[PDB]
Amino acid sequence: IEDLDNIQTPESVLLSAVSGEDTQDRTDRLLLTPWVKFLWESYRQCLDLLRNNSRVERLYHDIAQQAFKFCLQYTRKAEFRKLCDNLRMHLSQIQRHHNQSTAINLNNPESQS
RNA sequence: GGACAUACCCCAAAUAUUGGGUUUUUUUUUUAGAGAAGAAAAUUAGUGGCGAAACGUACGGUUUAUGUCAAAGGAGAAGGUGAUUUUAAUUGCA
Repeated sequence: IEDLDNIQTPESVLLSAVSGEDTQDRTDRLLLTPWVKFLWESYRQCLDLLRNNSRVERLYHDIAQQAFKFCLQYTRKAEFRKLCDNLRMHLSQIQRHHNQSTAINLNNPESQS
């Protein structure tokens, strides 16, 4: 219906045509953006609090990969946090080890792979 | 000289507007999305007293009679008498 809509500019957008751009972005924000700010949060969610160090967890690096593959389908600013979360939880990793935390060493899976 | 640590200090970022990092001085506590605000506990009665009988009677136990069922023995195990003769005391039977 946006292909059929009044693209032949009315004055209501001729005022708004000094800051923003296409109406496809001005509508999809309203109905699609509420769900991607939920998806991003849900990926930070399961990575942030549930999987720190956690010896028992390959699924961490699964979610991480599947959320990196999510980035180049949709919005991009949820990736700067992605890289910096992976790093900050690596700085959480390599210091103390007082749990069932990852022995970052010769153990090929938990460290290298 | 003023302010500044969750930095008010740096980095970053456009459909992005909030993610990250860093300085000393003392103790301080063993983590950090929780525990509190339920899930079952105390209960006593206005619980009369005393108390039989006719009747009816179970599985049994011991003892006495009874049939039957194993192995045994035909010197046996030993019961029946006027079938016989003379005899004083003992044991006496063939």
